[PDB]
Amino acid sequence: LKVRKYWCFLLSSIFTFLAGLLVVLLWRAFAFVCTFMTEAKDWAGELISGQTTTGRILVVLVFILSIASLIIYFVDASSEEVERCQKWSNNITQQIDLAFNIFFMVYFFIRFIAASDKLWFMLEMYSFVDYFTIPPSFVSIYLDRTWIGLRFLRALRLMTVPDILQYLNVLKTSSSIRLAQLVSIFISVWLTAAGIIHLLENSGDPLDFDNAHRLSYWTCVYFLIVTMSTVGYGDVYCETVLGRTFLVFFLLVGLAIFASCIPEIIDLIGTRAKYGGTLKNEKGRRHIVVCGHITYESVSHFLKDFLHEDREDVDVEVVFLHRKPPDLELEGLFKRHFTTVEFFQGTIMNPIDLQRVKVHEADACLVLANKYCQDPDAEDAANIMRVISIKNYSDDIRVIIQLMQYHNKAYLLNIPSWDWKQGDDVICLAELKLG
Amino acid sequence: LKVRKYWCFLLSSIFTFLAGLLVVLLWRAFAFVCTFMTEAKDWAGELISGQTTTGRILVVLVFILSIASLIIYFVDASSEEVERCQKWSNNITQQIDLAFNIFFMVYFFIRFIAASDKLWFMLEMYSFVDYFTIPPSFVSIYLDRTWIGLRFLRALRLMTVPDILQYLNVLKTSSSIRLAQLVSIFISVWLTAAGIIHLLENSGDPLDFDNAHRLSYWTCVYFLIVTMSTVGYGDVYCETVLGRTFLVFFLLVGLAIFASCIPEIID
Ligand SMILES: COc1ccc2c3c4n(c2c1)[C@@H](C=C(C)C)OOC(C)(C)C[C@@H]4N1C(=O)[C@@H]2CCCN2C(=O)[C@]1(O)[C@H]3O
Ligand SMILES: COc1ccc2c3c4n(c2c1)[C@@H](C=C(C)C)OOC(C)(C)C[C@@H]4N1C(=O)[C@@H]2CCCN2C(=O)[C@]1(O)[C@H]3O
Ligand SMILES: CC(C)CCC[C@@H](C)[C@H]1CC[C@H]2[C@@H]3CC=C4C[C@@H](O)CC[C@]4(C)[C@H]3CC[C@]12C
Ligand SMILES: CC(C)CCC[C@@H](C)[C@H]1CC[C@H]2[C@@H]3CC=C4C[C@@H](O)CC[C@]4(C)[C@H]3CC[C@]12C
Ligand SMILES: [K+]
Ligand SMILES: [K+]
Ligand SMILES: [K+]
Repeated sequence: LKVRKYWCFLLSSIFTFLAGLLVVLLWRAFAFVCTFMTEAKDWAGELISGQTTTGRILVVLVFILSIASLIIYFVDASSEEVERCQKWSNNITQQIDLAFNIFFMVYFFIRFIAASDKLWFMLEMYSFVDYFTIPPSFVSIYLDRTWIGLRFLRALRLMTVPDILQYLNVLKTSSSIRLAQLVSIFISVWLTAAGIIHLLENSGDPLDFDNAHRLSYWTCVYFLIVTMSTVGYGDVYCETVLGRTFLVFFLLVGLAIFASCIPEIIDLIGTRAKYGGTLKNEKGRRHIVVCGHITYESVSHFLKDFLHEDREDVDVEVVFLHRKPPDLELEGLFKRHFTTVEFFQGTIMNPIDLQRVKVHEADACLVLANKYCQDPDAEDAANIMRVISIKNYSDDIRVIIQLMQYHNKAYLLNIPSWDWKQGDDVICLAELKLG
Repeated sequence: LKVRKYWCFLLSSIFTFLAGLLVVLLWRAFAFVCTFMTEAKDWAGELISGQTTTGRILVVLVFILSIASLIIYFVDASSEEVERCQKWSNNITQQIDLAFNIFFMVYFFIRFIAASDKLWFMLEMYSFVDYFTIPPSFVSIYLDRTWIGLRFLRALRLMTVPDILQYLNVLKTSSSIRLAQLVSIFISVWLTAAGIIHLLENSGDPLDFDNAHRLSYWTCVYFLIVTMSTVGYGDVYCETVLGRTFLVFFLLVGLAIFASCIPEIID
């Protein structure tokens, strides 16, 4: 009570460190001067990697129990007293805590077997975290006391989420893996460093423990987010010498962590998928699909002639399909024709995009050509391939295409599904211009 | 008076949400096992898009009444009491407020007709904003009380300016459209989030409402601009648990909003 035993919990933690370090170190030295082991190591490697279902349930089990162990901390940190004196029999949260640590103790041993280098496995962060949470829990039974100690290290489990879930094949695309990594580190650093300040501020200076800045754990969490954002209100601040000392390191380390992540946050957040989805509307009305050269003046000139007063009033919807996102001016043009013109992002050559815009039900597909092209041969070849893709999806579809040169008209006529008698038309600019 | 009815205003707002959500959801299910509608939907689409002059006057009318509705909030937020008990007959600002919400109620119905997907139209931000301002105003007649509630959401009208004015062909060049979009979002976020802090700080913690940090609305507006600029004087700060909790989300969301706009503010 009056005399605290915080050293007993702390000094026990490092006992498991150097003693465990030396036992593996000395055993290697014995073999220097003086089988199932190979099979067991290979079995342990695939067990912790989730290769098989017996290990797949194990890695997710670690995932479930990782967040769960943090829940015990949050109700423990709610108490104002950082040190408590109560027997195990009446305590509820302690009993649950015995169930977690023994599983993580045996799971730690399994990881040790799979490690090729025993010495470097001892000196990993995941090794350190169990060295500071498995021993003190057992000591709490002996000491009959409850101390917060270094219990915030359980938040370091959360950085396995991009790794554990990667073994489960849910993280396929590179964008998902990177963003999952970045988010998990930020949350874990935020939660772990908040626990350090909560312990340091409440405990006070060593050997006297008189200046105790009683602060709630969630107040500390609010304190760091103000600190990281560099706002610094000053309503909540560290007063203890130890708390300020850690805050100095946190400021330096935090920027260093941020600096290493600058190149990857730049090219990850600057993405957007604005246009997509399939064309779904009512039955009865008719629509056409326009592809090819889709620019601001290509659409505005087309829409002015298509939707004109002199033309007979017929309700035909215009659908545009281009692989590039429209600029600001083009989007405004689409808004002014919201009830008549719709846009989708995709390409004709992709059969998936053809089904989205409902090519098989459209009246005709119009292919616009880039008249001001450096290479007319290249432009014509690309446009011809679009007709092949359209005809591949459905042989009975009307296609109207602009061709820059007359000699390329022969290729279209050689298509087996091309039929001028059924509405297919070729408008050759070279033939018409010189005509 | 002693017992507050803030839940009555709040719980009524979500009543119009799930009930409205289920009615359109159940009607689709009925047709699964068991015309003027097409013409009406096409008419509604061009009405809200400003295609014709009858709809051109309507969209600008929404524009005029959008900023106007905010003026009522500013004089309501001036009062120190976030909850009031007064009859409609003597209250002036309430009577004006009845004139606005009924127009926005019928305008909301017009937007519903023009929507191709009824379910996703229910789950849009503009749908949510009316769900939190049209019901409580009608309840204030029944309850004979005045509460600020979630009234700051009317600042979310201001993000229609780059869209409504685009229908009016005043936004021609791409530079004007982009800068109008960026300015409108910043103003609306600044005004809306200031209202959240003003409501949270003045109301206090739930179920006890004892720790009430009485703060002026314009003081909160000055508080956020200091926060966004990362200056953080600390003279004005959030003390309630709920106010700090929202401030944590505002810091995270604000940088995320800023991050998405970095490539476009550069060029
Ligand atoms: C002044 O004191 C600090 C201390 C620590 C941090 C951290 C970040 N700042 C800190 C500022 C600041 C950086 C600035 C203002 C230059 O920005 O605030 C953010 C909210 C954007 C988080 C950022 N930060 C990261 O973006 C990365 C992403 C993965 C994990 N990250 C971190 O943990 C951290 O490095 C995080 O420690
Ligand atoms: C720390 O806490 C915050 C919280 C929110 C914001 C916001 C911005 N900062 C915030 C900082 C900071 C960003 C920094 C210091 C990295 O810069 O301060 C500005 C005054 C430049 C506004 C900026 N910001 C935007 O530039 C965009 C433009 C369109 C709408 N925007 C926003 O709403 C916001 O994202 C806005 O939320
Ligand atoms: C090599 C790596 C693991 C660092 C090891 C040193 C760490 C784990 C040890 C060495 C000295 C220890 C500190 C000694 C004194 C105190 C003050 C007490 O009120 C809270 C615990 C606290 C804050 C201890 C935390 C853990 C600590 C910092
Ligand atoms: C799904 C989207 C719309 C979010 C819905 C949840 C929102 C609208 C609801 C759920 C709980 C509600 C809060 C419950 C308690 C309080 C405290 C009171 O003093 C002010 C209102 C306030 C702050 C409410 C604001 C609105 C609120 C946050
Ligand atoms: K700063
Ligand atoms: K600052
Ligand atoms: K300060």
